[PDB]
Amino acid sequence: QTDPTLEWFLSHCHIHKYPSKSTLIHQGEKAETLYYIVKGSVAVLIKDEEGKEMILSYLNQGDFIGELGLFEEGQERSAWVRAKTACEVAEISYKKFRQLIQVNPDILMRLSAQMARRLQVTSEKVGNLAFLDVTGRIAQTLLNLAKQPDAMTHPDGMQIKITRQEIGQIVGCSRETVGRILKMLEDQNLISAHGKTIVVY
Amino acid sequence: VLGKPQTDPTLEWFLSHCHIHKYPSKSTLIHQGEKAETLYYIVKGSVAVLIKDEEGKEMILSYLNQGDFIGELGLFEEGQERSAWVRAKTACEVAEISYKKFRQLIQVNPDILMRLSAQMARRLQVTSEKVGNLAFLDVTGRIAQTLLNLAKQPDAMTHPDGMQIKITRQEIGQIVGCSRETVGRILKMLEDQNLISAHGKTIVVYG
Ligand SMILES: Nc1ncnc2c1ncn2[C@@H]1O[C@@H]2COP(=O)(O)O[C@H]2[C@H]1O
Ligand SMILES: Nc1ncnc2c1ncn2[C@@H]1O[C@@H]2COP(=O)(O)O[C@H]2[C@H]1O
Ligand SMILES: Nc1ncnc2c1ncn2[C@@H]1O[C@@H]2COP(=O)(O)O[C@H]2[C@H]1O
Repeated sequence: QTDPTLEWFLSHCHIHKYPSKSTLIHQGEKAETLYYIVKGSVAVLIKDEEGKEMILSYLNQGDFIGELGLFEEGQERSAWVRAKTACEVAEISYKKFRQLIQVNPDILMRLSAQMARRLQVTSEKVGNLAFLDVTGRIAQTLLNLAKQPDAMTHPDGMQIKITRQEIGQIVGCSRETVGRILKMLEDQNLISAHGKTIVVY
Repeated sequence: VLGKPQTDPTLEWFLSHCHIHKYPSKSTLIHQGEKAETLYYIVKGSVAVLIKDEEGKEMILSYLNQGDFIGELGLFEEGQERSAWVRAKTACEVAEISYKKFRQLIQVNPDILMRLSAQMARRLQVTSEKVGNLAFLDVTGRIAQTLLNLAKQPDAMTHPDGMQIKITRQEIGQIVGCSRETVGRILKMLEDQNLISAHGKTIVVYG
């Protein structure tokens, strides 16, 4: 939930609300502010020259955002961050945050812990993209999804609400191809798809 | 008069609490899967951080050099395992310290944590870029883009037909995550398409 250290930090921040689908951070912007999700979830994405989008990660309540430019001035935001649901996010200037670190470094410890987890997760993603064919990547994804907090249940494993587009942004493939692969998987008796709902055996 | 610190005082302080050892090229410093309880710091040399598929095909997540911390990912939560193998690329001199001791140092001077965090931030930026490239390019494009980027490094040699780089098929394979044989077939194709010239471990990237 929360504690006095986190609340001490938050009392130094201004809270802003972001409707679902609104962009909090744009790639290329000058990085001078740190964010903290008090409520809601977001998606972190990068793009290709022709507009193809790839989702690097989903982040939720309790997660810091916009932290990558904190340790060196003059850096640009490394990706776009968009609200997945309605969000309430705390924000504070890098300058003010660095001053807080000196008062109580524990706040930096908490931020660093999340960066470490993100590097582990992103590195696993590199491996999947390099060693698994699109079919195996989709297979693996239909699992990592049952890990998210928004994940639900079902007698035969668990149910999730994911679209072809969302899957494609995660594995690096068109909606069309994702559709063909999903059909093969349920043909291989691995899953059961019903609209935007899927059953993971 | 007593002299000034040969190098950064905070770094020397940190290193005085570590134990340092020498590792010959090709030696494995960190094995993927081991329980993580210690932090490393490269005093001299360079290493390769790598992962492998079920059959042993290798991919380098990153090269790390003098001044870089290693084995830091298990520091913020106990019970974790090493996320990848770390193998010496050249002869290395590496410092090691327990997470327990490092945490005590952090309490004394938070600056040492700031320094480590700065590196984790940079690694996340670089690794995220790699994810994009792997998602947006097929095997041919990954190799073509890797050659182009190598041609843009300061160590790349100017050539009358473009830029000249020196790298083996094995190293290229390790960067893109494919076999030496695959690199061979694709380099031959790129050459037939008059995009590059290959002669041994010397490649000319046409401009
Ligand atoms: N290699 C890729 N090929 C096709 N689409 C990709 C790739 N990498 C990422 N994508 C994105 O994945 C998205 C999912 O569905 P769309 O076809 O609507 O649009 C897609 C692209 O923007
Ligand atoms: N691989 C990743 N995993 C999780 N979050 C990321 C990743 N890459 C970028 N981000 C977030 O995207 C944010 C947008 O701008 P910053 O680079 O300032 O800080 C970034 C990180 O918080
Ligand atoms: N993507 C990456 N970029 C740079 N270094 C990495 C990456 N992934 C893992 N490492 C290093 O590999 C080390 C081996 O074990 P740890 O997980 O303890 O700490 C790790 C990091 O120091």
